[PDB]
Amino acid sequence: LVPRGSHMKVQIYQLPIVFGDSSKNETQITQWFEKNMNAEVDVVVLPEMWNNGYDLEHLNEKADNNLGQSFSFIKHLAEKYKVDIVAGSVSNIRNNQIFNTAFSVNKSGQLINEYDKVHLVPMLREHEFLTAGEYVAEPFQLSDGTYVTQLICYDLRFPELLRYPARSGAKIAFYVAQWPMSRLQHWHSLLKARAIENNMFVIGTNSTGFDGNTEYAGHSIVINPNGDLVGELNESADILTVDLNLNEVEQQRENIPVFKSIKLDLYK
Amino acid sequence: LVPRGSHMKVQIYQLPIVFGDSSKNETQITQWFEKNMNAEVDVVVLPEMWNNGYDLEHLNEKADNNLGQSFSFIKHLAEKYKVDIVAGSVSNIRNNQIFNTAFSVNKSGQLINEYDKVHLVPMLREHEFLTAGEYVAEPFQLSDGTYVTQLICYDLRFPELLRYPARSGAKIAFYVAQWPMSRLQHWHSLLKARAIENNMFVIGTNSTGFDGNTEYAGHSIVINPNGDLVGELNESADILTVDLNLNEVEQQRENIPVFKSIKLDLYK
Ligand SMILES: [Cl-]
Ligand SMILES: [Cl-]
Ligand SMILES: [Cl-]
Ligand SMILES: [Cl-]
Repeated sequence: LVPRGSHMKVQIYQLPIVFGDSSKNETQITQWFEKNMNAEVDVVVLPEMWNNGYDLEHLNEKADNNLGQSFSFIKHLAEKYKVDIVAGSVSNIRNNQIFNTAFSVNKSGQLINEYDKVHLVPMLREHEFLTAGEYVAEPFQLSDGTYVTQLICYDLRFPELLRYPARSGAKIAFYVAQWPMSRLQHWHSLLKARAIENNMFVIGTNSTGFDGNTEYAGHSIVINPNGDLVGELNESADILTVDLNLNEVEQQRENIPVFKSIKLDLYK
Repeated sequence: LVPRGSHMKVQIYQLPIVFGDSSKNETQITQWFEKNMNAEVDVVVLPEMWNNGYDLEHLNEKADNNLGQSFSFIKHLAEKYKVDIVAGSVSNIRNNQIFNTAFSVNKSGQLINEYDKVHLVPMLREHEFLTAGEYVAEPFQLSDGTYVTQLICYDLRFPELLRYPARSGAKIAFYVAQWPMSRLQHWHSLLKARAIENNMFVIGTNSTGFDGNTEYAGHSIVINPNGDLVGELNESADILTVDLNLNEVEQQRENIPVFKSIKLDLYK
């Protein structure tokens, strides 16, 4: 053991999300927590759209309502294992509109974050079935007090969304995704730059497998504030356990103080 | 032959910039044009601060005044060699304030861009000598009509500065630098992500060698809209010649239409 206060042990579950089946998805997650959880794990990370996957045409019926089913499911697991869960995202109906809603729950079973994906793919029938988020991603604390941020899949292409959480003090950016195999290089390259430009840890938690339409990339990855690899996965399903040296954030921010030079009001 | 606007041949001059000596830097540049130019080259790119390098304490006496020396020097080369020159940047005085001023000149001797570096390096103590720019980087046209943008060194760490020129239609981002060897990984990782997130060509033109304080990386590179390597150099002083398939920009923008999803009023 290392004395507490400078590290965080993270498990990334690179799950093969079942197309349009919330009960098979919930069973798989329960089984992954049972097989993999230990007293030393601080945070578990789940991929994007873990309840129904990309079964967009059936979300009008299959999606959750006000995170009812998904929050209760995650709260039960968080409390049972006394662990924080950066609970990917879920297809969620709110006031007769379908959102791609990310959320996190702490070890005390409290909802700590809720965020609807701001950036819809104007190609992936996402404009046909989903509604774009109307709020920025806000920094929030994990159980150790560490400020973090949670963004979803396509959001990775938008450097603007991470700037506000980074300058507010966020130390870890959790990107939750179902990133295609066809754009694997983009996934690693963008996550690495998000880490460097904001001097912070970046965790990319991706899904894997084929859903009858799209082959997902797998290849979940952890990048430190310097842009160096902490740990990674391949295409196949598995868990990734990393121990993050949190001190590297303030160290990187002292060495390359980008936010002392930012010109917020100038950029067009 | 291919229709005008679909192709461009670019030469990148990875020069070892002489510390605080404008006359020797001009002699070296003239020698490189004489030795390297040919009738097929459309654009020549120089590194950042090519007149005095980083001799900050002597800029009050050594810097140019209102681009007088630098513009006349470059106008002569652009007109003699019938080529566009993305003239890196120079230490430049305006009303007793010293700027790091990038400029470009077309083959007809016209000044086509003037940009004062917006992001000064506090660790290099640039704020004690230089004045930060008051304007954004504006897209400008090269002789073939292609919209491009010119950014300086430390600007690379600020993703915001490239967003407006890219959404305005810029196809090439020219980053002109004196990037240190100690941050080589950051140079490659950031240039690659700027290309991907904006679906455009990125040309990183860097200096090389040792100025008596810092070892510069060299490693100039060209990245296509898909994030793939077009061409690159190593540490050594050399010229990089690349052929750009400009049609790749609009093709990439059609395939990954990020600016149809951008939420300009939302971001904090
Ligand atoms: Cl001027
Ligand atoms: Cl001509
Ligand atoms: Cl041209
Ligand atoms: Cl730097």
